[PDB]
Amino acid sequence: RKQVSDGVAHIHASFNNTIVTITDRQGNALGWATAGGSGFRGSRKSTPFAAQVAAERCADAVKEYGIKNLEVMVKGPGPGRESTIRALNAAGFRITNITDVTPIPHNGCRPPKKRR
Amino acid sequence: FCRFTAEGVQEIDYKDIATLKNYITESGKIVPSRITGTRAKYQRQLARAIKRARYLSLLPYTDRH
Amino acid sequence: SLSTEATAKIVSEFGRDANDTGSTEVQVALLTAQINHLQGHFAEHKKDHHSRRGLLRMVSQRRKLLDYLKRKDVARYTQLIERLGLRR
Amino acid sequence: MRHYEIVFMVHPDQSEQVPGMIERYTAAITGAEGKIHRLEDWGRRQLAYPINKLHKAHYVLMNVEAPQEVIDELETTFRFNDAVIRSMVMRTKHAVTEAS
Amino acid sequence: AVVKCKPTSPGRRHVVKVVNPELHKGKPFAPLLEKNSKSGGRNNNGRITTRHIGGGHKQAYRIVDFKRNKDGIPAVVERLEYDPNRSANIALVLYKDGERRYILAPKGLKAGDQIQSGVDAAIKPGNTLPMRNIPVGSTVHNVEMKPGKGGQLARSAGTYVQIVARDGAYVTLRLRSGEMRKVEADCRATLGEVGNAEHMLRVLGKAGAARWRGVRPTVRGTAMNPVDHPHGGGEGRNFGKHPVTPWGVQTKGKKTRSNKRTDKFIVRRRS
Amino acid sequence: IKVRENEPFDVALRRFKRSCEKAGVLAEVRRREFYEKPTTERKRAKASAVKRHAKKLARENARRT
RNA sequence: AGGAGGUAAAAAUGUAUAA
RNA sequence: GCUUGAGUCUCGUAGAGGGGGGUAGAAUUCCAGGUGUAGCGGUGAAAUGCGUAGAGAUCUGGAGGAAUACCGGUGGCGAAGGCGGCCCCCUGGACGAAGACUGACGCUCAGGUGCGAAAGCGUGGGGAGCAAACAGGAUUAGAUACCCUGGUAGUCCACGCCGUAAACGAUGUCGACUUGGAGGUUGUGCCCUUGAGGCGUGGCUUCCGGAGCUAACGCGUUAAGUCGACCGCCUGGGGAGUA
Repeated sequence: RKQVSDGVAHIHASFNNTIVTITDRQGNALGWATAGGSGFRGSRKSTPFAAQVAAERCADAVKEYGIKNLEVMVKGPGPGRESTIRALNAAGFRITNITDVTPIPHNGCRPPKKRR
Repeated sequence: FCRFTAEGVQEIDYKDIATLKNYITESGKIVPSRITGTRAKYQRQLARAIKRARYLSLLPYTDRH
Repeated sequence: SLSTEATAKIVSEFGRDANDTGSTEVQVALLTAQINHLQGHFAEHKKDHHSRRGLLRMVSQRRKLLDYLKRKDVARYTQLIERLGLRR
Repeated sequence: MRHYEIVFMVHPDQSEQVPGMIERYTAAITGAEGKIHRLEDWGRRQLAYPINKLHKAHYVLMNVEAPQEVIDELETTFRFNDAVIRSMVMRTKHAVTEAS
Repeated sequence: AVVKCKPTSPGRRHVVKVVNPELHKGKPFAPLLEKNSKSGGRNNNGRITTRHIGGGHKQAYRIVDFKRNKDGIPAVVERLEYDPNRSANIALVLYKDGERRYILAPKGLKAGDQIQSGVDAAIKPGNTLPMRNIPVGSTVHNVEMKPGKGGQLARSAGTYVQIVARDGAYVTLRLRSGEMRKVEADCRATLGEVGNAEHMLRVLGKAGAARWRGVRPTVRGTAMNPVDHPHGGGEGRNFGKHPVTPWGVQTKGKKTRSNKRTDKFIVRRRS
Repeated sequence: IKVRENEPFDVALRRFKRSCEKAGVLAEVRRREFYEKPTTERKRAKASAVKRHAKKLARENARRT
């Protein structure tokens, strides 16, 4: 219901999965889907094919809102970063513009050291 | 020798926002001396100039605020 | 720092000539004004170790000149320090 | 007797009340023999990034010459005043003219 | 000055005494001095209500002016005096129209400074003005509660209240302990920070420094007999009951704050 | 950063982000403070740059290629 | 020609005499 | 006595040199509220942990603390340790120009005095993130380790103390001399700045190489070459820089 026209698809793609969230023009969420939520957890979860499928799982579940134009705002150094938006082109949507809002700290908190 | 200010010698002012626009990237970063080939004196001169203009909201810190 | 105005005053008081700005008399007097000027700076901060070295370096230079000046002009020497108030 | 280049923002509303603002500042400086040199009111200029609210602002450029005592007190009048936003104060370098 | 007293005798080994050479020596200002007979912790009924208070050197209460009901009249701080009633230091202050009253001494106060109270007073440590003309985010002490009551927050040695925000009719500030209380905007306050911050390091030393100040000995729970206190008894140092007060109330862990008529004011509790 | 290329774009057409930061800072700030290894690796990096300049000047040999 | 992203679980030991 | 040693003054230039006080934005975390729904987070694969009490994702607002992307460069500065947002106040050292002045005032330096990263310690504040200890889950023959979710002292500030490091160009300081090349940085002079130049003259600094030297590797006008002044230090390893 609610009949909204615009839509901002935030795509948080990290090194493990691609949680995708289609919000409204203001910020209120309107349904989402993830890599794992599609049904395949593990090594497969972090693949460009995962983000592909993620878009389809979120291609529907927004049909009640009948969104037309999008403002994709990708976020994160994930492997699904680039493949997810092309999945939205074929999904039958119109990307108005693409924006990148990756948090680039100006020497903020010290990062962890979790790897060797 | 792709300079600009090196010929037109002057103590670079932050007020010349048109001039400084050419030295910043569309994102808002400071283009390095390796690309513009600017003399190092005028580069550090430019750096303080930019940051002061940055402080006065004459230049963006980034694309999204 | 020793501002320029104060500098010309000191020279025109100890130098034998108006331009005589190299005499040992003058250099000792010159640095002494500076060291007294730095006591205010080292009364607040008391942690600024780098310019602490600046002060310490110029004290030894003052020390060496009086060593020199003594051994050469004994008479002149006692006159100088009583006009500048130091040594103890 | 330094030379300063005071630059400060003004919240739009008080922009309507800006001439009297400068008149008070230039009086204190002149009150202590401070020779003023520029008085370029940039006017209501749009900002780059929002300053807590306000997508619009008003600038005032000074380029004044004054003694250190006065300038320290005059800066405090920017601090405790809820009209002046971001006050910049730089150093001499042979005070200028026409600057823009 | 924080001076370590030299160990001449066993008893003066740990006396780190706070000496402040600026303190006025001699007799304090007579007209603002009234008696204060101690009561040793005994109410109208004569029974001991609050324990541990008794003895102590004879004190003399001094009328410290908190209300600060003078507007637009300058004042020249005369000198800094000592006052046994509190931890802070009071300052004999003289107004332009020849009148002497005491006030808490801010830390940026020297003998002979210039302060004034009122709405038109300039922002300077020692001035007293309402919480509507203070810049949001400064350091304030001697905060009032109701408009014209007098002042009851942060008046102890080295204490200051941060004014966090200001939401129109209310000024959300933050007490020293950690709570963020929301008080009436029209309440008067005093800028700066209460002096004598070395009071923290003042370690008593021998029992006397505690005893002649007023604190009587405290007798522990595991020492008293079971007929006198919920703890103790035993054949030899045997605790085992849950730590309680002498009247059967769970201590060391029980919230006891209950007014309800002020919860409308308490924004965030101490943590 | 940002891209619209108004009407006829139809493709991603944004590799210019690679030209700004996009991964170069994220894969750099994801962990490892080091505090002084970049000093080590930058001295190692510019050492390799001069290896090229040495090799550039050392290209003037036959080899029959 | 010049720069960026992505690529690697576990696996211990061998005494004491030869030019 | 003299001036080429050393030092002072006049005018300028560059600089993350040091101390003190303000301030801006980005990002993490937390708290309050809206939308919204089954996973999220994590790994080589997992699990502990978070999550139908409604997380993660997203947005509005607010609280805080620490660090200051890009500039940034074998780039600069300091005696060394070291020092990087921006602004002000206080202040040191270097370098150059063209003159003036003092007239050996110089070099080194046992003992002595001061400075001296990080860790640690005392007292008082602060505590986002990170993170010894430690707990839990994995991996493992076992894992008190690497890996993972959490997490304290500490990391931060103020005031004192500690005086060690591969505190390293493993090259003590100072002065003189002995072919070159490519740079970077910062001055300055001359000619037509006619035009991003042309030709010089100084400091600092990187790299490559000749003679020479070295056991060789390599060092090579900022020497480990050729000489001088002075000080520190070594005399097989282990025992031990310990009793």
